[PDB]
Amino acid sequence: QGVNCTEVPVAIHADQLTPTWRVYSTGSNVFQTRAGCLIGAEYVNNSYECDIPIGAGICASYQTQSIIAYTMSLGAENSVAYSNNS
Amino acid sequence: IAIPTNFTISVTTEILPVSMTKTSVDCTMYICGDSTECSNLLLQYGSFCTQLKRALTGIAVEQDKNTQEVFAQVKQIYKTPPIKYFGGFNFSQILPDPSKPSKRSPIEDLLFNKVTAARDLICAQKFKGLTVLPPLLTDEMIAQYTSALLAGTITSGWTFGAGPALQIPFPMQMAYRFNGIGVTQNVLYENQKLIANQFNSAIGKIQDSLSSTPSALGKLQDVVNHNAQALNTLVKQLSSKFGAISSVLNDIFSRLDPPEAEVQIDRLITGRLQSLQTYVTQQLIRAAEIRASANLAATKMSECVLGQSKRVDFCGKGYHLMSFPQSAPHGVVFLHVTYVPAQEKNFTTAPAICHDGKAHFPREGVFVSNGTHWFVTQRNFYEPQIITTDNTFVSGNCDVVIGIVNNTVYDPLQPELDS
Amino acid sequence: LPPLLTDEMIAQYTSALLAGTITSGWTFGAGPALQIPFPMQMAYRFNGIGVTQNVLYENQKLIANQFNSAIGKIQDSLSSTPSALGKLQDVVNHNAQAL
Amino acid sequence: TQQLIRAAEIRASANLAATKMSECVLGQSKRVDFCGKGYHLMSFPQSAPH
Amino acid sequence: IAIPTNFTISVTTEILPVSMTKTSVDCTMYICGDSTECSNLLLQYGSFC
Ligand SMILES: *[C@@H]1O[C@H](CO)[C@@H](O[C@@H]2O[C@H](CO)[C@@H](O)[C@H](O)[C@H]2NC(C)=O)[C@H](O)[C@H]1NC(C)=O
Ligand SMILES: *[C@@H]1O[C@H](CO)[C@@H](O[C@@H]2O[C@H](CO)[C@@H](O)[C@H](O)[C@H]2NC(C)=O)[C@H](O)[C@H]1NC(C)=O
Ligand SMILES: *[C@@H]1O[C@H](CO)[C@@H](O[C@@H]2O[C@H](CO)[C@@H](O)[C@H](O)[C@H]2NC(C)=O)[C@H](O)[C@H]1NC(C)=O
Ligand SMILES: *[C@@H]1O[C@H](CO)[C@@H](O[C@@H]2O[C@H](CO)[C@@H](O)[C@H](O)[C@H]2NC(C)=O)[C@H](O)[C@H]1NC(C)=O
Ligand SMILES: *[C@@H]1O[C@H](CO)[C@@H](O[C@@H]2O[C@H](CO)[C@@H](O)[C@H](O)[C@H]2NC(C)=O)[C@H](O)[C@H]1NC(C)=O
Ligand SMILES: *[C@@H]1O[C@H](CO)[C@@H](O[C@@H]2O[C@H](CO)[C@@H](O)[C@H](O)[C@H]2NC(C)=O)[C@H](O)[C@H]1NC(C)=O
Ligand SMILES: *[C@@H]1O[C@H](CO)[C@@H](O[C@@H]2O[C@H](CO)[C@@H](O)[C@H](O)[C@H]2NC(C)=O)[C@H](O)[C@H]1NC(C)=O
Ligand SMILES: *[C@@H]1O[C@H](CO)[C@@H](O)[C@H](O)[C@H]1NC(C)=O
Repeated sequence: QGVNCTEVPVAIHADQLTPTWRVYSTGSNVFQTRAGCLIGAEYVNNSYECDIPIGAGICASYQTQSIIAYTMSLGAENSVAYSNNS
Repeated sequence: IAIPTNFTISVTTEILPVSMTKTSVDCTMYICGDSTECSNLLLQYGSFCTQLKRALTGIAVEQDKNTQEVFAQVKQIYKTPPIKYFGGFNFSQILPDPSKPSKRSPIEDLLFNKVTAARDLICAQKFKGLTVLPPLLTDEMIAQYTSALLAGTITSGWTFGAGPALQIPFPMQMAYRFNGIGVTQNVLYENQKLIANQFNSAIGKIQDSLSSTPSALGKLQDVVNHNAQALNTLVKQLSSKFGAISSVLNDIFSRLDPPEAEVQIDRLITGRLQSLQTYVTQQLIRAAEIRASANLAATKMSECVLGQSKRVDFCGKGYHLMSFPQSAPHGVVFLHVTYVPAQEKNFTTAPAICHDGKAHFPREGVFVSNGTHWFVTQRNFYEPQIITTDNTFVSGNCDVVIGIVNNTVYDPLQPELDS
Repeated sequence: LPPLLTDEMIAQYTSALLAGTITSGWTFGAGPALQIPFPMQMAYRFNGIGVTQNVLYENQKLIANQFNSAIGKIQDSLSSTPSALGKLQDVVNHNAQAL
Repeated sequence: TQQLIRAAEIRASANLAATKMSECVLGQSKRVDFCGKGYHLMSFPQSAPH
Repeated sequence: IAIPTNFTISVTTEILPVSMTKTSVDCTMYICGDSTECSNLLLQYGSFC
């Protein structure tokens, strides 16, 4: 949360407070959101209803099977055939 | 009796806060700072800050719930027709503007503008373990929801709030709403231009009033202010000694022996923990207040925007006609359109009419006299008519009603039969 | 600290509300106050609940009598019982206990 | 803290009182059991200590 | 079906609290009273008041 993740711990033997469960950065779909940096989720261009809220309009889900991140959809488009004699 | 002879279309505003700022606290960094040896003593106090994290997470989830329950009341995203003719009503001041990149209305932009190299305050607070979490819904999404609600209420009336959206011309919808407050349809159909002009002028006056005055949104601004101050105080509490020799623990540790350093660090830790607990309690109380306000806003969205309300003074001052929503930073603004009587006149009135030994009462209106002659009119608008058997009903004789008067009730059948 | 509004001002506000509702019905709550005879507005209110107007006009005196009696009974409920105003007393007692 | 909680409760009660003043005194209400038991006709306000 | 043939006019009462007592507290008078050195020591405790 709130990390540019260009400063994410590359790590050698011990330079991170988390108890040394380093997750691979380059090869595990690092993504940058306004809520921070997400590791282990693939960003897709589709849009579904929110499943797990990440933040700033970004949600995550388990689909395909892997974890994906996307922008939530507010609903299905609809247009009313307005006229002034109908 | 006094009967109005004219009317006015009024537009008023109501501002309601919806959501609060979501904050997060790093307990170890706030209390012991960067010194890795102070944190060892913190473990001897139990699970003191897991409760803090739990409460703050609950508040953060509740804020998103508030926003969702206020603004996400539409199943589909309705789109306004490309042609913006609605019988003379303009609506251009509340519809989204496509030229601007924000896709916001001329009034939403003003609202967002109104509500608000040395280290910034945000960075200074962040360097001590206090952070702000972004909301789930962005401003663009809330603007989209508001636009969908506006398009639905302009194209379908109140039908889209109870099922499938059914199209209806705007003049006919306004006639329905006039019928809803006890005024006949021909009153609107014979004054369409005047009513449209009055509505447009009122919308322009809302424009000018919101643009000129700068203290109208103090309800929302307070919500912002009460947050910032609450954080600032916390930071200031880091500069108090709480009875110790100094407020810097590195100096204490590099200065003297553990036997007294224990007491110094203990009193510092107790003071910091007390400050954090007080902050959390105040946050919980303020969250309850915000939740009540958001519930009221959701009820008003359901009952004033998605329908026509008969409750007095719930959706403005006067007889409610309709309502339009707009989004504002951390809140919502309702524009209420209401009907106000004007230009009343004096008349003499009677409760019943005596004719042929029978008492007649008006079916819908009231009996009035201009000085020599008697008519029957609707209650909210002066429109005299000849008293016939088609707008009256008979009950009993004239010996029971107090105040009955003598007049003639015209039978439409006799002239047609004799001709 | 003393409240901003005194009891006389609140009594004035209540008297204004009562006078408006007695002389004008519900019109003063939505715009200009329009006068109407009290019997006619009572007939309007009877129409509001689904009863025809004549039912009032043919039973006026009796209805009035009933109303009067009811008001009198209310007074007895405030001159025989000592637990009707318990909520305000509870507020006062809670403040005093905290202090 | 206790004073703040009590103030919140009092504010809720005052909001209800304002709504009842608006809807039962300034108009005729169709809501069931909001302005008494039975079919509401009218309402009259009186002031009391607090 | 059952249909009424008469009616009754009923008057009932409802009591609602509106306001609360407004109180103010003097810190140093409650905590320290008339002792100056207690006030000097309390001036170091922050901005609780
Ligand atoms: C009924 O609807 C039609 C269809 O929109 C209206 O025709 C429009 O009239 C305006 C008048 O300035 C034109 O600018 C539009 O270009 C017309 N529409 C199209 C598709 O060309 C018609 O005016 C409406 N009826 C009334 C009485 O206004
Ligand atoms: C009802 O009020 C409207 C104004 O709200 C009156 O319309 C005005 O009429 C005068 C004519 O003397 C014009 O000079 C004004 O420009 C009109 N105003 C607007 C806004 O159009 C209307 O005449 C009134 N009706 C009655 C019966 O008195
Ligand atoms: C609807 O309202 C807009 C805005 O008030 C009107 O646009 C104005 O039109 C006049 C005359 O052409 C111009 O002098 C103003 O500069 C315009 N203002 C803006 C903000 O564009 C518009 O004429 C009104 N009517 C319609 C049919 O759109
Ligand atoms: C209806 O009649 C009443 C009664 O005359 C009018 O009220 C009077 O208004 C004048 C102002 O010109 C006052 O000087 C009188 O004192 C009022 N009388 C009372 C008894 O208060 C009222 O103005 C009339 N309304 C209209 C629209 O003509
Ligand atoms: C009250 O209404 C009556 C009915 O309209 C008015 O009487 C009419 O007055 C005009 C004006 O000269 C005459 O042309 C009509 O022939 C009259 N009608 C009838 C049926 O005779 C009356 O003027 C109005 N005003 C008063 C004070 O009575
Ligand atoms: C309305 O008309 C009736 C009769 O059409 C009037 O009743 C008459 O009142 C006079 C009083 O001077 C009696 O002498 C008559 O015997 C009554 N008529 C009948 C048929 O009994 C009544 O007075 C009229 N109302 C008003 C206000 O003048
Ligand atoms: C409806 O009820 C009222 C009372 O609630 C009845 O009025 C009473 O009638 C008797 C006999 O005439 C009198 O002794 C009482 O004094 C009346 N009561 C009041 C308060 O005036 C009325 O008669 C009933 N209606 C019917 C049709 O029986
Ligand atoms: C995050 O890192 C990228 C890449 O170095 C940089 O361009 C960007 O300015 C940083 N900050 C944000 C908020 O994206």
